[PDB]
Amino acid sequence: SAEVIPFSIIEEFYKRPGKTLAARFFGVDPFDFWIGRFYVGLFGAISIIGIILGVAFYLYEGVVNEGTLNILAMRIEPPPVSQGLNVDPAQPGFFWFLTMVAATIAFVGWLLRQIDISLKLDMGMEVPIAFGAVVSSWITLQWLRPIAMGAWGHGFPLGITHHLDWVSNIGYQYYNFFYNPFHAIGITLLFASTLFLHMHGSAVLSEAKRNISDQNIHVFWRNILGYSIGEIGIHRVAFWTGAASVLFSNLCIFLSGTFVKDWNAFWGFWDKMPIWNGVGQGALVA
Amino acid sequence: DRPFEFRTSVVVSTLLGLVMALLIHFVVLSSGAFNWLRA
Amino acid sequence: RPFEFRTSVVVSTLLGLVMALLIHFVVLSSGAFNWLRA
Amino acid sequence: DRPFEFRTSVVVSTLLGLVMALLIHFVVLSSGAFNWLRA
Amino acid sequence: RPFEFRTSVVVSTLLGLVMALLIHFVVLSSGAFNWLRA
Amino acid sequence: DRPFEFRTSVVVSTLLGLVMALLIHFVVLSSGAFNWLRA
Amino acid sequence: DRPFEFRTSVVVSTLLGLVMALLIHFVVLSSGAFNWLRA
Amino acid sequence: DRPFEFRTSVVVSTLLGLVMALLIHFVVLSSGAFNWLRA
Amino acid sequence: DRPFEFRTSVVVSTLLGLVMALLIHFVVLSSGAFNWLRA
Amino acid sequence: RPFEFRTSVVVSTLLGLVMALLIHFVVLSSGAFNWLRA
Amino acid sequence: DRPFEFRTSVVVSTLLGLVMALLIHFVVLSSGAFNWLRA
Amino acid sequence: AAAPAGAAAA
Amino acid sequence: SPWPVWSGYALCFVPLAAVILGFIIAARFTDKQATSAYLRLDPAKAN
Amino acid sequence: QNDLVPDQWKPLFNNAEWLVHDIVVKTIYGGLIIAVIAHVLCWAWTPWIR
Amino acid sequence: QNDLVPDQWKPLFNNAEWLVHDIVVKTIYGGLIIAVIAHVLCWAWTPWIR
Amino acid sequence: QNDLVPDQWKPLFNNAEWLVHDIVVKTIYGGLIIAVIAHVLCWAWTPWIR
Amino acid sequence: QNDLVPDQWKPLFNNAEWLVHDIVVKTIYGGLIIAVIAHVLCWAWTPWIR
Amino acid sequence: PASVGGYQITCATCHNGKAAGLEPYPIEIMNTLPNDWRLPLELDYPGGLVVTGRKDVSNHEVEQNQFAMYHMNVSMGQGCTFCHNARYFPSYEIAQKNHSIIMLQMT
Amino acid sequence: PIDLHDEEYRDGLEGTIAKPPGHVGWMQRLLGEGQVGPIYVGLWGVISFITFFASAFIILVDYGRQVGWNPIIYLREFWNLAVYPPPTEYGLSWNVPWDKGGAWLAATFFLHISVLTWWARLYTRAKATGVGTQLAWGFASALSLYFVIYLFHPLALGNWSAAPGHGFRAILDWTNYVSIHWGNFYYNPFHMLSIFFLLGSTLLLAMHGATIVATSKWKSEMEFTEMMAEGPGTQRAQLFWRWVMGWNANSYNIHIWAWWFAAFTAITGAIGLFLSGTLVPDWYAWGETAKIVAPWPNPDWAQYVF
Amino acid sequence: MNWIVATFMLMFVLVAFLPLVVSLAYTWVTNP
Ligand code: BCL
Ligand code: BCL
Ligand code: BCL
Ligand code: BCL
Ligand code: BCL
Ligand SMILES: CC[C@H]1c2cc3[nH]c4c(c3C)C(=O)[C@H](C(=O)OC)c4c3nc(cc4[nH]c(cc(n2)[C@@H]1C)c(C(C)=O)c4C)[C@@H](C)[C@@H]3CCC(=O)OC/C=C(\C)CCC[C@H](C)CCC[C@H](C)CCCC(C)C
Ligand SMILES: CCCCCC/C=C/CCCCCCCCCC(=O)O[C@H](COC(=O)CCCCCCCCCCCCCCC)COP(=O)(O)OC[C@@H](O)CO
Ligand SMILES: CCCCCC/C=C\CCCCCCCCCC(=O)O[C@H](COC(=O)CCCCCCCCCCCCCCC)COP(=O)(O)OC[C@@H](O)CO
Ligand code: HEC
Ligand SMILES: CCCCCCCCO[C@@H]1[C@@H](O)[C@H](O)[C@@H](CO)O[C@H]1O
Ligand SMILES: CCCCCCCCO[C@@H]1[C@@H](O)[C@H](O)[C@@H](CO)O[C@H]1O
Ligand SMILES: [Ca+2]
Ligand SMILES: [Mn+2]
Repeated sequence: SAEVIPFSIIEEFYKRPGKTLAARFFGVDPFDFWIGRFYVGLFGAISIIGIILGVAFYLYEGVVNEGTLNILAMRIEPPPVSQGLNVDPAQPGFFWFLTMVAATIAFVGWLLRQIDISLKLDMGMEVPIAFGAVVSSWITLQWLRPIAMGAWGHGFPLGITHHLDWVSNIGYQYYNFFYNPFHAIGITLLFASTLFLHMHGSAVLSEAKRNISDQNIHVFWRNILGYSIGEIGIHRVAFWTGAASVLFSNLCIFLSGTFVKDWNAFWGFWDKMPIWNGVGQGALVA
Repeated sequence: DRPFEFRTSVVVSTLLGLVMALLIHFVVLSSGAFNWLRA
Repeated sequence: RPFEFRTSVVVSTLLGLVMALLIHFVVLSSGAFNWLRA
Repeated sequence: DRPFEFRTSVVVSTLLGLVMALLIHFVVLSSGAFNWLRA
Repeated sequence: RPFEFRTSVVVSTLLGLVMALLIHFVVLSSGAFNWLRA
Repeated sequence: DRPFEFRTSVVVSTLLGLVMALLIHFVVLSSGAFNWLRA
Repeated sequence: DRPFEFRTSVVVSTLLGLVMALLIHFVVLSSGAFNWLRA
Repeated sequence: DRPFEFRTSVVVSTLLGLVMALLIHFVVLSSGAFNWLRA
Repeated sequence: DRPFEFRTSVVVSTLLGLVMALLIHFVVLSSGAFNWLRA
Repeated sequence: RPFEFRTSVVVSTLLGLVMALLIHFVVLSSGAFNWLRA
Repeated sequence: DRPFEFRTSVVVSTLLGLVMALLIHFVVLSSGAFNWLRA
Repeated sequence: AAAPAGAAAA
Repeated sequence: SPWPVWSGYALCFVPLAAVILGFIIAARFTDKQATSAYLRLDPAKAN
Repeated sequence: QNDLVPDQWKPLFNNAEWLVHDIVVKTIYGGLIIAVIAHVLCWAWTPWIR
Repeated sequence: QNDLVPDQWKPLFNNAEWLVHDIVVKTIYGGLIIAVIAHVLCWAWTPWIR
Repeated sequence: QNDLVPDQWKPLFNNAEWLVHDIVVKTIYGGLIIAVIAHVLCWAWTPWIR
Repeated sequence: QNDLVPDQWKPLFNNAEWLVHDIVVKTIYGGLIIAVIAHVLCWAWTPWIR
Repeated sequence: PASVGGYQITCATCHNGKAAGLEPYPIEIMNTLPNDWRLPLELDYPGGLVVTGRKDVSNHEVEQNQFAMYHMNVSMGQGCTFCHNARYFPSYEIAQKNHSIIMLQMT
Repeated sequence: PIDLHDEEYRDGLEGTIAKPPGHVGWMQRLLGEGQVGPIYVGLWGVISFITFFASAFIILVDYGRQVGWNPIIYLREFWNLAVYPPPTEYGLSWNVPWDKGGAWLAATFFLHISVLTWWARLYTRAKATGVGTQLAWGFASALSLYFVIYLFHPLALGNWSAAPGHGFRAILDWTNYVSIHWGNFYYNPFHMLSIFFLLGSTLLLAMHGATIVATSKWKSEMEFTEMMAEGPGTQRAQLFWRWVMGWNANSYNIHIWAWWFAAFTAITGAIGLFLSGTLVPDWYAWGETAKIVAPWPNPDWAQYVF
Repeated sequence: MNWIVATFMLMFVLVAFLPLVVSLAYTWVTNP
């Protein structure tokens, strides 16, 4: 049945050549091999090029062109909104654009490399989906919303404590950001994800090294809540909630500057619906 | 066999009728066309 | 034996295409030539 | 047995050379010291 | 047989289509031709 | 056997040297003490 | 049986020395006490 | 069997001493009580 | 057997003593009642 | 056995305690009696 | 078997007494009716 | 003897 | 003076160093446990 | 094992742990002496209690 | 396999890797010559150390 | 296994680690000499304790 | 295998590792020579200690 | 300052084409506020609606501040950042805050 | 010696209700399990129920009083109704009118009792079956922040109005006001630590769920039997994350990462919130003195104006 | 606001929802 295997045999059993995306498009993968523990393929080279160039451009824009060695006092900022969607090598915001493009290339390469490694091991495509959700979050924050608004100066600056200034000013320009419905849905899903993670961790740890059967945890979760979900159901719920949390919060930030200007004036319709308008008295009107 | 059950149709019809009655009463009360419950 | 003609063809073609696109974009963005100018 | 393979060495050196060439060309272009590609 | 003619046909066709779309988008959204608005 | 392999030493030394070279070039260029890359 | 291995001692001591050297250089540079890299 | 290992004692004492030394040096440096590293 | 183990007693007492020492130092030194480390 | 004595005891005791606390809170907030007044 | 357990009643009564003592002390001493711990 | 959870059950 | 206040080290920098060092050490030990020899089903027969 | 250790500390130390312990205690003694000297010098420079 | 690799480099190289290595080193020498010429031309244009 | 190690330190080293240890201690001695020289020169330049 | 290595360093090196080691150390020496020359030139241009 | 335009107050201001029946605080501008709130004009400005760092103040005063601040940003057609840098509300680095102090004193 | 059938099908106070279990089809199709009930109703479970419903009754009846006992206005205004703690003129006093803070006091006391009794329920029901007590201590870590928000921070500040109102919109208003009052909360370092751990928890939950579903063809989700011998699914998951990141974990210690990442969030948040008003009355100024604020001398404000 | 570019970008934001919906549909279909 089971015996002691030293994990060298399990790694050497599953290594196969040529089952990736580039191997299916070109007929061969140019970089199909392993360096150390990592699998290098195509999209494993594009990603590393982007990573190196992005780090170099970020540090050059920070240390030079600003003259500060304090890492927590840099402002790697885009061009002003008066420049439109133009890029000029001779104007401020050029090293922000270079860094942004390199980071985009790195993230998309990471996603495609995950798809490759899923294909090699005959797995499903859940991890690329879950990572593509947050990659699309980055894309809408830095590409779609600036293009729709009309300038590259609508993206956020890449400073460590200074990108939190952009968040604050954008959230108070469209006051009140708490009253955004998609914002509320995203916050609800974040809190639920943390609660579910704590619950699953506790549940699996509480039964680990014990002379008990595998049905004790079902009785535990049915005595307390009346309902026990199952073993694949909890992991499915984890996956779905994690992805949806950011999928819903893309919409709030996109619609903040394009279709809406005020999240307090959004709710002005509620008291004007014919079912309950004109039923109160003074200070209880509307 | 049957597409729908009698129980489901009864539940749906009763719920819809109650909701519509309440909605129409609320709209007519707040419209102000009739005297009805005036101070 | 670790070097095959097809893989090198793929790599060189990809690199050349990406370099050409990059140089075109940078030269267009510089504004030094009266090319596609309003 | 040799420590490193020849293919790995070629790949790493080519990557480093390309990255350094791109970095230096982009720094020198925007430094403003040379009268190159000026509007 | 290292190279399959079908693979080269597919790859070149897709590359040509992508390049046509990219060049159309780049030319149309410029100071000249101004999205044909004139 | 032996504490470290040869290839790990080579990798660590080369990476550290390259990172330090880049860092020192950036710091010296940002300091402004030399008339190096000025318009 | 010895408590610690030679590899762990080497790694810990080397990393500690490098980190301390970098930190002390950064602090002494940012203090402004010495002339050093003034413009 | 002894309550504690020698390795644990060494790790705990060394880590605590290093943290405390760094904290005390940085607390004394920024107080301004001593003429140390002053411009 | 004994209600508690020697190791548990040592751990609890040592952590309590260290935390209490740090807390009392912070409370006493930040009140401004004593002339310590002042410029 | 339909009715259990333990359930009746627990429910009655808890209901009485909750009622006593609520009535004390309401009477204190009313301000009608002097009680803990300044 | 046993309709009532001594241990459960002990736990419940002790906790109720402690909670009541804390609440009554808070309510009485935060009202200002008694001259207790006045600056 | 050696188990995935760090235990060594006979 | 160019130096942060003592609260800057107490509340900001020491916790950051602790977080980074703890992440590194926890990763080291979890990867050490994961890749050891223990009971596994034989990949040849199982697949 | 348990050969060079004294008879009193046999149930607590090994052959290698004893040597490492000797190294550690010597380090601590030297550091303590240096710390005492440094504190005396800094008090002579600027007394911090006034 | 390695029958035209020199005896000194037998443990490290192969028959095809030797030819590829020759091509690479010739590429590097040509690139270095071109780079030296380019640097001399750029310095003659505008010196960057003043 | 451990032939070059002196008899006192046999329970702690094997002869493939004694050599690396010797290299490390020589490096540390050279670094300490250079550090002392650097500190003396820097103090002669500007004293950091006033 | 372990026959071109000197007798002292046999427990640590192979033939291939010995050859690569020689290449690496010669590279380091050449780079150090270049670095010394560069530092002397930069000091002659503009001293960085005043 | 002259940068604002040098506009004047005339009869059409405060009236907008009506003799009587003028309605400050109409029901349209009370969307998220209680429909009896009014501007706290019995305080002193600057200093009447300052809350940051004060230990003699709590969430009741912060709510009273926020009602007035939403009125101000609804009556301008702008967001909170017409007059503030939202990373520090005490900051006076926008000129509209000084203009608003003068206009609070005037009203 | 634990009889699971007796634990799930017993009568009396120390027993279960809803004894004939139900069944929901769409839960069976999506989540893989559809049985509902029975649920344990022993002691420590009636007390939570009764005290929670006492507090809820108080809150809803006060909503009705505020509206004027008008059901239509009640329905219209339900999501912006609240009961607020006594204002700042009162300190921590309890002699407050019912429509000015007494209702909040009563309801909050009952809520405290209910959450404590729920912790006791979790603990005792974990011990009654054969499992350990890890959910109870996670709930304790969660309750630390709850008691800081509702009991201890107002106590240290000196007024009850430092606590949130009971309403759908009132929690958002409390968050906004508490951030505004004490400088800027973005420059609170323990708020940074809390956000680190919260986003890490969401990332880790998504990663674990996705990688277990992706390898579920070989029954990798049976994590109880995978901690005795690991089969093809767990081997594939380990290999995937090793070839991606260079390191991986077990089917055992990944849930340790989960527990501790979810636990640290509430502890760091509680420490930060408690320090917020009592030691550092202004976080932006503190961050300026601590050298973590960027200069920003010439902002481009045309972005922030319509 | 152009209202044509904005709606294309909104369409992209909505299309980003698709793999999760497909995952739910696949789970539903494959578990009869
Ligand atoms: C980018 C790196 C390239 C590479 C580029 C080159 C180049 C270029 C050369 C070689 C040379 C060699 N390479 Mg090779 N080589 C690579 C990968 C390999 C691999 C492998 C498995 O990966 C192996 C086994 C080798 C093996 C070899 C040897 C066969 C050969 C002899 C080295 C030598 O001359 O010793 C001596 C070793 C030294 C390091 C001496 C060099 C001195 C240093 C570098 C000083 C810096 C130069 C400076 C400007 C001079 C002034 C400094 C002072 C004033 C003196 N190469 C990778 C792919 N290789 C050499 C050759 O083929 O000779 C005909 C050669 O010129
Ligand atoms: C931490 C960095 C290095 C390392 C750095 C050094 C350096 C440098 C030296 C040694 C030396 C030794 N190291 Mg070592 N050593 C390391 C790792 C190890 C490991 C291991 C398996 O990890 C072991 C078993 C050893 C063991 C040894 C011994 C073989 C050898 C002599 C012990 C000694 O100094 O006695 C006596 C023990 C003491 C602690 C002396 C006391 C001095 C201390 C430092 C106090 C400082 C205050 C002041 C300067 C002097 C005051 C005197 C006191 C009052 C006594 N090292 C790591 C990798 N090691 C020494 C050596 O080889 O010389 C013969 C030596 O110089
Ligand atoms: C005098 C000015 C302040 C004051 C400031 C302080 C400060 C500051 C401290 C105390 C501490 C104490 N104070 Mg007091 N204290 C004051 C007034 C009081 C009053 C009172 C009614 O007025 C009381 C009852 C106390 C009571 C106390 C005790 C709780 C405690 C001393 C006993 C103890 O457990 O430490 C005895 C200590 C031990 C038993 C631990 C042994 C220490 C070991 C040896 C570690 C030494 C460190 C060493 C450098 C490490 C080197 C190791 C290397 C390997 C060589 N203080 C006034 C207001 N107080 C101390 C404390 O530790 O709280 C728990 C503390 O730090
Ligand atoms: C005052 C400011 C001065 C200046 C004064 C200095 C001084 C002083 C020095 C330099 C040095 C350098 N400067 Mg300068 N420098 C200036 C301006 C420049 C500019 C520019 C465009 O302005 C550039 C391009 C450079 C470039 C250089 C490099 C030639 C050199 C650093 C090499 C290095 O990074 O080694 C680090 C790299 C490594 C450690 C690894 C790379 C080596 C190996 C051979 C890589 C190939 C192996 C391959 C990857 C395979 C590995 C095998 C396994 C697979 C891993 N300088 C100006 C005008 N410069 C330094 C030097 O002389 O070095 C020789 C030096 O001392
Ligand atoms: C203008 C808004 C301010 C802001 C002001 C505040 C304030 C004020 C606080 C936070 C706090 C937090 N902020 Mg903030 N925050 C800002 C912007 C952000 C941003 C962002 C992208 O901009 C993020 C990611 C966050 C993130 C966070 C969280 C990390 C943290 C709360 C998490 C938590 O554990 O709650 C989960 C909640 C709990 C664990 C407690 C309540 C739950 C208990 C267990 C309830 C159970 C019993 C209950 C009654 C059951 C009955 C129900 C029945 C089932 C029916 N903030 C800006 C700066 N933020 C809080 C914190 O702790 O940090 C210091 C906090 O107090
Ligand atoms: C969808 C729900 C959540 C989630 C899940 C998610 N994230 C994931 C995954 C999944 C399923 C992975 O499989 C993946 C992973 O672990 O692969 C190793 C990953 C990952 N998510 C990561 C981070 C991350 N995820 C985050 C959030 C979330 N991820 C969610 C809330 C966050 C934030 C801010 O909330 C960050 C920081 C990485 C650990 C990893 C992706 C690794 C990667 O993309 O590598 C490429 C690049 C580098 C390793 C270096 C980049 C260097 C830059 C080019 C230079 C700097 C430029 C940059 C723009 C500056 C930014 C500075 C900031 C201060 C603004
Ligand atoms: C305010 C911020 C504070 C930050 C503090 C961070 C804390 C860091 C400490 C991390 C824990 C180090 C553990 C050292 C000891 C573990 C030994 C070990 O290897 O433990 C193994 C499992 O550990 C394992 O998963 C490895 C350890 C557990 C997995 C990781 C647990 C941490 C999860 C997150 C918590 C913080 C980490 C990230 C912080 C940002 C089990 O093996 P055994 O069968 O018992 O082995 C028996 C023998 O072979 C000798 O042990
Ligand atoms: C946000 C900041 C920027 C992002 C930084 C990203 C970089 C690093 C993050 C952490 C990377 C390490 C992750 C785990 C460590 C690897 C584990 C390991 O040890 O793997 C090694 C693989 O690394 C190898 O080759 C080497 C693999 C390559 C390492 C170097 C990659 C550098 C990437 C560029 C970094 C930016 C440079 C910018 C310049 C300014 C080899 O190990 P072995 O001895 O063969 O193992 C023994 C056996 O069990 C398996 O063989
Ligand atoms: C804002 C400060 C105002 C300025 C500027 C002017 N008027 Fe006005 N006026 C203002 C108010 C709030 C009112 C009362 C509104 C109401 O419903 O009663 C008035 C009233 C008048 C009236 C009397 C109207 C009536 O009794 O029916 C007159 C005749 C009048 N105001 C004239 C007037 C003129 C000529 C102005 C320009 C010089 C002018 N007002 C400016 C507020 C303000
Ligand atoms: C992949 C998307 C690349 C960026 C798309 C934007 C095309 C840039 O084209 C821009 C126009 O969009 C813009 O209207 C004017 C000035 O604003 O200048 C042009 O260059
Ligand atoms: C268990 C909770 C601790 C109890 C702390 C009691 C704090 C009492 O603090 C009270 C104030 O709350 C009160 O407003 C004034 C009235 O003059 O007098 C003080 O003593
Ligand atoms: Ca209103
Ligand atoms: Mn799991």
